[PDB]
Amino acid sequence: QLTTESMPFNVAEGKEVLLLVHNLPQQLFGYSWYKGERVDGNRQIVGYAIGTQQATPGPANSGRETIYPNASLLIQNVTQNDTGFYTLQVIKSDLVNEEATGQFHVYPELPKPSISSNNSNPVEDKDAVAFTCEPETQDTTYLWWINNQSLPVSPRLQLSNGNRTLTLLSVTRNDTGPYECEIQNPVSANRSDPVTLNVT
Amino acid sequence: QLTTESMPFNVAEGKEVLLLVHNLPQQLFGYSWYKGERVDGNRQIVGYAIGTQQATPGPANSGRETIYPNASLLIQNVTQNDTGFYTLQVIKSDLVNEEATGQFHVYPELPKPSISSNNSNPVEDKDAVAFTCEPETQDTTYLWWINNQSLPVSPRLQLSNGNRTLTLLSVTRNDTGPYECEIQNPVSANRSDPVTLNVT
Amino acid sequence: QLTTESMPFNVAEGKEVLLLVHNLPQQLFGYSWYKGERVDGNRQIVGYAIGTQQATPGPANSGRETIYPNASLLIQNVTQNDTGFYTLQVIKSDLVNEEATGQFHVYPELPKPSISSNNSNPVEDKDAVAFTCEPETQDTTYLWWINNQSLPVSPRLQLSNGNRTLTLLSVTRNDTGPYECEIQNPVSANRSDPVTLNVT
Amino acid sequence: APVIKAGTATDSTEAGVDNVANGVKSSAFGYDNKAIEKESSAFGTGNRATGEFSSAFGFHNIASKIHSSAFGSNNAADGVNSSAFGFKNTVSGFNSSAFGSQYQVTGNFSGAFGMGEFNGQYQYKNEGNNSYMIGNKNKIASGSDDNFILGNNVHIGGGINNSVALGNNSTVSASNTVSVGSSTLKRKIVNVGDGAISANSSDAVTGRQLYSGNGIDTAAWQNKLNVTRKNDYKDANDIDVNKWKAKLG
Amino acid sequence: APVIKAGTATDSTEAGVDNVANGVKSSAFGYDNKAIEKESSAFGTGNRATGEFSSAFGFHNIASKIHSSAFGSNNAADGVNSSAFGFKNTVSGFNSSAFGSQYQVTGNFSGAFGMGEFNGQYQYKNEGNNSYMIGNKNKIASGSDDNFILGNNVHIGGGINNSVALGNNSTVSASNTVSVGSSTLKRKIVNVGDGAISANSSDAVTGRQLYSGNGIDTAAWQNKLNVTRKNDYKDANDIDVNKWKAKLG
Amino acid sequence: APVIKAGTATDSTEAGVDNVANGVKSSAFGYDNKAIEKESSAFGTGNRATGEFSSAFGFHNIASKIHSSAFGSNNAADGVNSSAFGFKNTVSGFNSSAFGSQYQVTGNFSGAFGMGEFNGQYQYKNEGNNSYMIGNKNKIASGSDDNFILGNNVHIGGGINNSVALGNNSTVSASNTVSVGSSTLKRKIVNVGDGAISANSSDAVTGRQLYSGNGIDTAAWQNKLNVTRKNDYKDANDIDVNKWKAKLG
Ligand SMILES: *[C@@H]1O[C@H](CO)[C@@H](O)[C@H](O)[C@H]1NC(C)=O
Ligand SMILES: *[C@@H]1O[C@H](CO)[C@@H](O)[C@H](O)[C@H]1NC(C)=O
Ligand SMILES: *[C@@H]1O[C@H](CO)[C@@H](O)[C@H](O)[C@H]1NC(C)=O
Ligand SMILES: *[C@@H]1O[C@H](CO)[C@@H](O)[C@H](O)[C@H]1NC(C)=O
Ligand SMILES: *[C@@H]1O[C@H](CO)[C@@H](O)[C@H](O)[C@H]1NC(C)=O
Ligand SMILES: *[C@@H]1O[C@H](CO)[C@@H](O)[C@H](O)[C@H]1NC(C)=O
Ligand SMILES: *[C@@H]1O[C@H](CO)[C@@H](O)[C@H](O)[C@H]1NC(C)=O
Ligand SMILES: *[C@@H]1O[C@H](CO)[C@@H](O)[C@H](O)[C@H]1NC(C)=O
Ligand SMILES: *[C@@H]1O[C@H](CO)[C@@H](O)[C@H](O)[C@H]1NC(C)=O
Ligand SMILES: *[C@@H]1O[C@H](CO)[C@@H](O)[C@H](O)[C@H]1NC(C)=O
Ligand SMILES: *[C@@H]1O[C@H](CO)[C@@H](O)[C@H](O)[C@H]1NC(C)=O
Ligand SMILES: *[C@@H]1O[C@H](CO)[C@@H](O)[C@H](O)[C@H]1NC(C)=O
Ligand SMILES: *[C@@H]1O[C@H](CO)[C@@H](O)[C@H](O)[C@H]1NC(C)=O
Ligand SMILES: *[C@@H]1O[C@H](CO)[C@@H](O)[C@H](O)[C@H]1NC(C)=O
Ligand SMILES: *[C@@H]1O[C@H](CO)[C@@H](O)[C@H](O)[C@H]1NC(C)=O
Ligand SMILES: *[C@@H]1O[C@H](CO)[C@@H](O)[C@H](O)[C@H]1NC(C)=O
Ligand SMILES: *[C@@H]1O[C@H](CO)[C@@H](O)[C@H](O)[C@H]1NC(C)=O
Ligand SMILES: *[C@@H]1O[C@H](CO)[C@@H](O)[C@H](O)[C@H]1NC(C)=O
Repeated sequence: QLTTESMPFNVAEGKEVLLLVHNLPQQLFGYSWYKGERVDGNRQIVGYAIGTQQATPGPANSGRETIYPNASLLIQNVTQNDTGFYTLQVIKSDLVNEEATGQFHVYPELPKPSISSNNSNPVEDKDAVAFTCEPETQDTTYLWWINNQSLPVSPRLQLSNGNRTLTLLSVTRNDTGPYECEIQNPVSANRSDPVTLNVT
Repeated sequence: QLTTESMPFNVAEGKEVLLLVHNLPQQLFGYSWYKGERVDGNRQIVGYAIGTQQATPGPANSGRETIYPNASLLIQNVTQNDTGFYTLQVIKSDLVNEEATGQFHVYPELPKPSISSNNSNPVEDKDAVAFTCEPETQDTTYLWWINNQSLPVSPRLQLSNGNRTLTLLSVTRNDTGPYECEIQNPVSANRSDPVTLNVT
Repeated sequence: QLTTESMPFNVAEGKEVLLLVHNLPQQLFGYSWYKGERVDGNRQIVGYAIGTQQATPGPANSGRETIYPNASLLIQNVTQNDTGFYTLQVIKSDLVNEEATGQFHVYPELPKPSISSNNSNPVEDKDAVAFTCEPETQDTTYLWWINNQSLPVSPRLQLSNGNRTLTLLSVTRNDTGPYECEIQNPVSANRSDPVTLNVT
Repeated sequence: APVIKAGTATDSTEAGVDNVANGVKSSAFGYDNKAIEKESSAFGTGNRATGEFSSAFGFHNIASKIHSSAFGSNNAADGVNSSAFGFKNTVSGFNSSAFGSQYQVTGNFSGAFGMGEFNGQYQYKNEGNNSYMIGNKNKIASGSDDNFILGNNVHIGGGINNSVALGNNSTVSASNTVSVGSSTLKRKIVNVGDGAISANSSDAVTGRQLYSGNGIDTAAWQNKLNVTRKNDYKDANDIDVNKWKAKLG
Repeated sequence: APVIKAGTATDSTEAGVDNVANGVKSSAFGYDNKAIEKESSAFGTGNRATGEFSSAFGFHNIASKIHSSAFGSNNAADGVNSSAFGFKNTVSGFNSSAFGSQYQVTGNFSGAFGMGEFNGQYQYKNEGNNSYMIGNKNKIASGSDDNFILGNNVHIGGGINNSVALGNNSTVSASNTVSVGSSTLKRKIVNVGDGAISANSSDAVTGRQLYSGNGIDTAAWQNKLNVTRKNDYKDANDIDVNKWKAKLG
Repeated sequence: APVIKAGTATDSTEAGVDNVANGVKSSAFGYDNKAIEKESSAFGTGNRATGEFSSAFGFHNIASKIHSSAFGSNNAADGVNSSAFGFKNTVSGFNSSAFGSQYQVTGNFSGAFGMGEFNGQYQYKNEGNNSYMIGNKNKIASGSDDNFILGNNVHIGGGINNSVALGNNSTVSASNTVSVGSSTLKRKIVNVGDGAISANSSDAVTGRQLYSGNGIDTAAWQNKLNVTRKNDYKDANDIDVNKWKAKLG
C-alpha cells in the first residue's frame, strides 16, 4: 500500500515542507504530484520519468516545488494558500496507475499580543473588571497566566467570546498580580506583557 | 434497395436533368457517380465524402455536373452525347459498397418540317400523287392531318418509307383540303405549313 | 543440401579462384559470403539481393571479390593471406538462413632450386659426399634425379633434413652422372641445373 | 483453463481466459480482452475495443471510435479514423495518426512521428490542425495550424500558422516562415543552386552570386550609391563650371 | 458457436466462426477470416491473406503478395514487401509503405504518411518512384520520381524529378529545386548562418551579409558599376586633357 | 489438430498447433508461437515474445524488451519501448521506432521511415542518437547525433551533428548546416519571401533584393568600393590642388 507523510504536518509560513513516500512499488515508470484530491492534468505540479531521468514541471508549478528520485516532494517558500490535499500518482512498469494522498496545514507567525481592561481602577471592595487580548487572529488557542501560574479554574473567573475575554466577577485587593495572556497555534507561541492590578 | 430515378426521363438538348436517389442507407461514408454501367476509376464523374463534407470532381467530369448531399446528381447543358447509363456507388459506414443504376435519353429540338408533292396539278378524275415531309430526322414519329382532322385509315391512303411518305392512290376533287404533317419525339412537337390541293 | 566447391582447390599466388555453389534453393532472398568458418557482420565480403538485384561489398571486401547472380564468388589476384575457410549464407524466401562452407589453399610459385656439395673432389675409392638443395621453402616436396632416372631406393642413398640432404655413403667412379634436384608443390614444379661428380 | 465460446451477441467469439465480447460479429482473443461494439476485435492482453469497426491489437490498447486502430503497447486511439501505433500513443483528433513512443495528437488531420514524454501526463502534444511533427519532444500549441516540424525540442506557440521548422533545437517565432535554427544556433544552407537575379525573381542568391554581382541592376545601384561613372568623369559630364574654376583657377 | 478446428491444409488453424484456412501452416482467427496461402495469417474481422508469408490484422484487411502487412482498418497491401498501416491505405508498389488514412501509393520504393481522400476512389495518390509524402492531400503524378513533400495540398505534375516541397500549400514547378511556397504565398527563411562569400562557394547569403557586403569582389563590382575610385579622383588618373581644358579653360 | 489449452503458467493460453506460452497472463495464438515472458503476446506464425509486456504480431516477429512491438514480417524489436513495424525492421535502440522495409535503427531515441537493404546484413542503418531518416538507402554513422534526413542515398559520416539533408542524393559534410544537394547536383530554393536587410538580420535574401539593392548600407558600401559621390565630384570636394593644377595647367 502506498502512503505519503508530510514532514512536518504543520509548517510556519515561509518555511519548507517535505512529503515522504513509503512502500513505493518495485518496478516503476514515473511519478506525478497533483494539487487537490483529484488527479487532473491541469493540477499537475511536477512529474518524474525514471526512464529518461527527467523532472518536468507541470502547469500548476510555481517554481517552489522539486521532485526527488525517491518520489519525495519538497515545497519551499510555503504560503497560507498552499494548505490543502496533495495526491501522488505512481505509474508501475505495466503502466497501471497507483494513487496516494497527503496533506499539511500552513499557519502564520503569531505575533506579540496585548491586553486591555475597560476599568483602569478596580474598586477594592468589589468590581466586575474584564480582561481581553485585542489582536484577533484566526484558529488560535487562548490561555491566561496569573501570578506567573496557570489560572485556577473557578466560576469567579468568567470567560466570554470563547475564552479570549477574561471577566473577574468580584475582585479583591488580594488578587493584585501580573495579568498576561497567550495566543497559540500548532506552530508557534510567545507571550504578551504582564498587566498589573491597581488598588490601594 | 437502392434505386435511382431520372427527372425527367427524356430531356431536350441544352436543358438539365436531375437524378434522384431513394432508400439511401442510414450510415454512409460517401458517394460516387460513374458514367456507364461499370464502376471504373476512369469513368468517375464526381464523388462526395460525408466525413469531411467535400465534393471532388472526377476524371470524367466536364464542369456541368454537381453532386448534392442527398446523393443527387445534376447535369446542366445536357447534350446528345450524354445519353447512356449512369451508376451510383454508395459506400456505407463499414465501407461495403452498394450499387445502383439510372439512365436518361437526350433528344433534339425538332423544327418546323416541310412537305413536297411530286405532282403539282393533280388530275381531277384520278391521280396517284404522293405527299412527303422532306426534313429527315432520326427516331421521330410522323402523323398526317387533313382538313385539320386525323387521317381516316383506308387502303386508299398509302404510306411508304415507313409513313413519312403519304401517297393518294386515287384522288378526287372532293378531297381538296389543307395537307399538313407533324414530327414528334418524346420531348417536343410542332407543325409545318398547311398544303392545299389544286383542282378546277 | 547446400555445398560449395573451390575451383581450383590450390591456386598459385596472383591467380584467381572461383567458388561454385550447388543445390541452390529454388526460392531465394539473397546471398552473402563471409571470411572464416563463422557468420559475422564484420567478416562479410560481399552480398547480393535478388529483389533489387544489387551487389553490395561488405566491410571485409578488398576490391578483388565479385558475386555472381548464381551465388558464385570470384576472387582475383589471390594472395597467401587469403588461405582459409569461407562460408556462404543463403536466405530463402521465408528468410530462414542456410549456411555452407568452402576453402582453398594458396601456394607460392617456386623457382629454380640449386644444389650444393661439401666436397668438390670425391675420392674415387670411397667417400661420403653429401648433396643438398639449399633454397629452403615451406610445405613442398623434394625429389632427386640421377642419370635422368629416379633415384634407386637403397640404404646407400642416405637422406637428411627430411630428404633435402642426400648423402652418398661410399662413392664409386661408376656413380658419375648428372645430379638434379626437384622442388614441387601442389600448384607448380620446375627443376634445377644438373650437377656432376669429378673423378679420374 | 482457456476456453472457446460464444459471446453475448450473434457471431461473437471469446478465445482465452476472462474475455468479454458483446458486439455483433465481435471477437476477443487473448487474456482480459473486451470487444463491446459491432465488428470490433481485441487481440492480445487487456485490450479494449469500445467503438464500431475498431481494433486494438497488442497490450493494454484502447480503441473508442468508428474506425480506430491501437496497435502496440498502451495506445489509446480515441478519434474517428484515427490510428495510434507504437508505445503509449494517444490520438484524440479526427483522421489523425501517431507513430512512436509517448506522443499525443489532439489536433484534427494531424500527425506525429517520434518520441515525446509521459511522466504522469503527456508533456509534448500536437494540438494543431493539419500539422505534422517528426522528431523528439516537439510541441504545437492549440490554434497554431498548418505547421510542420523536422527536428527536436521545437515548441510552437499560439498564433503561428504556415510555418516549417528544420533541425535540432530550431525555433519558430512568426507565421509564413521557414526556420533553420534558433537565435543561439544558426545553420548554414549549403549546396544551393545559383539564383535568378532579376526584377521579380523570388530565389535564394548564393555566395558566388553576391561575390561577383552578375545581373544586378547597374542603373538602380548607381543611384542608391552616388557613383561617378568613368565616362562622365573622363568627359566632364555633370559638373559645375562657375566654382570648379574657383578652386582650380 | 465458435469452434477450433483444422483447415484444409497441414497445420492450418481456424479459430472463431465462419473461418477458412487453406495454406500450409496458415491460420485464420476471428470472424469471416480467410488465409489461403502458405504461412499466411488473418486475425480480426473479415480479413483476407492471399499471399505467402502475408498477414492481415484488423478489420477488412487484404494482403496479396509475398510479404504483405495490412494492419488497421480496410487496408489493402498489394505489393511485394509492402506495408499498409492505418485506415483505408492501399499500397500497390514494390517495397513501398503507407501510414495514415485514405492514402494510395502506386510507386516503387515510395511512401506516404498523412491523410488523403477516398470518396469512391483515391483522389490523392503517390505514383512516383523513390518519393515520399508527409502531409495532407498531396499528389505526385506518374513519371515524377525522387520527389519529397513536407506539407499539405502539394500537387506535383509530370516530369518533375529531384524536387522538395516544404510547407502548407507549397508549389513545385521545375526539377532540381526546393520550394518553400507558391506564387501567392512566399515564405521567409529565418535563422540562417552567414554565407561563405567567395569565387566558388554555393551558400545562402543573409540580410547582414548583403547589408554590409563584406568579402565582395571589390574589383569585379568596380567594372560592372563604372566606379571612379577616390584614388584616381585624388591623383587625376585617366582623364582627357584636350577635353577638360575646353570646359575648364 | 489445433487445440486450446493452458500454457505452463497461470492464465497462459495456447491456441493453434505447436504453441508455447510460459509467462503469467501470456498467450500464443497461431502456429509455432512462443510467449515466454509475463503478459507477452505472440499472434501469427512463428512469432517470439521474449520480453515482458511485449507483443509480436505477424510472421516471424521477435520482441525482446520491456515494451516491444514487432508488427509485420520478420521484424525484430530489441529495445526498451521500441517499435518495429513493416517488413524486416530491426530496432536495437532505446525508445526508437522504425517503419518501412529492411531498415535498422541502433541509435537511441532515433527513427527511420523508408526502405534500406538487407542482403545478409543490414547495409543501411541509423547509428545516431536523436536522429531521424525518411527516404531510401540512407546512412548515419555512429557518433553523429541530432541529424535529420529527407532524401535518398544520403550517407552521414562520423562527427557530424545538428545537420539536415534534403532531397535525393544530398550530401552532408559539416555540422550545423542544412544541405539541399551535393557538389555535383545543386538545388535552387524558389518562392522565398523577401529578406530583412539590416545590420543584424539573419534571413535569406532573394533575387529581387540583390537585383535592386534596396536597404543596403549606402555608407559602408561606399568605403569598400572607393566611389566618388556626385555630391563631391560636382562640387570639387576632396581634391588635390597642387597636382590638379599641374596636369590641368
Ligand atoms: C528522498 O530524497 C531526500 C533527499 O535525499 C531525502 O531527504 C528523503 O529522506 C528521501 N525519502 C526517503 C523515504 O528516504
Ligand atoms: C519567499 O516568499 C516571498 C514572497 O514571494 C519572497 O519575497 C521571498 O523572496 C521568498 N524567499 C525565497 C528564498 O524564495
Ligand atoms: C514572537 O513575538 C514576536 C513579536 O510579535 C513575533 O514577531 C514572532 O513571530 C514571535 N515568534 C514566535 C515563535 O512566536
Ligand atoms: C468593565 O469592568 C467593569 C467593572 O465594574 C464591569 O462592570 C463591566 O462589566 C466591564 N465591561 C465589559 C464590556 O466587560
Ligand atoms: C514564570 O516566569 C518565567 C518568565 O518570566 C516563565 O518562563 C516561567 O515559565 C514562569 N513559571 C512557570 C512555572 O511556568
Ligand atoms: C480556552 O478555549 C479552548 C476552546 O477550544 C478550550 O479548549 C480551552 O479549554 C479553553 N480554556 C479555558 C481555561 O477555558
Ligand atoms: C436533393 O437536393 C436537391 C436540392 O436541394 C433537391 O432538389 C432534391 O429534391 C433532393 N433529393 C431528394 C430525394 O430529396
Ligand atoms: C451550353 O453549351 C453550349 C456549347 O458548349 C455553350 O455554347 C453554351 O454557352 C452553354 N450555356 C451555359 C449556360 O452553360
Ligand atoms: C418548334 O420549331 C422550332 C424551329 O423550327 C424549333 O426550334 C423548336 O424546337 C420547336 N419547338 C417544339 C416544342 O417542338
Ligand atoms: C408522282 O405523281 C403521280 C400522279 O399520278 C404518281 O403516278 C406517281 O406515283 C408519283 N411518283 C412518286 C415517286 O411518288
Ligand atoms: C383545328 O384548328 C386549329 C388549327 O388552326 C388546331 O389548333 C386545332 O387543334 C384543330 N382541331 C383539332 C381537333 O385538332
Ligand atoms: C406511323 O409509323 C409508326 C411506326 O412505329 C407507327 O407506330 C404508326 O402507327 C404509324 N401511323 C400510321 C397512320 O400508319
Ligand atoms: C556462376 O556465374 C558465373 C558467370 O556466368 C559463371 O562463370 C559460373 O560458371 C556460374 N556457376 C555455375 C555453377 O553455373
Ligand atoms: C595484384 O596485387 C599486386 C600488389 O597489390 C599489384 O601490384 C597488382 O597490380 C595486382 N594485379 C591486378 C591485375 O590487379
Ligand atoms: C619456374 O621457376 C621460376 C623462377 O625460377 C618461377 O618464376 C616459376 O613460377 C616457376 N614455374 C613453375 C611451373 O614451377
Ligand atoms: C661431408 O662429405 C664428407 C665426405 O667424406 C663426409 O665425411 C661428411 O659426412 C659430409 N659432412 C656433411 C655435414 O655433409
Ligand atoms: C630425360 O631428359 C629430359 C630432359 O633432358 C626430361 O624432360 C625427360 O623427362 C627425362 N626422362 C625421364 C624418364 O625423366
Ligand atoms: C621425400 O620427402 C617426403 C616427406 O613426406 C616423403 O613423403 C618422400 O617419400 C620422400 N622421398 C624419399 C625417396 O624418401
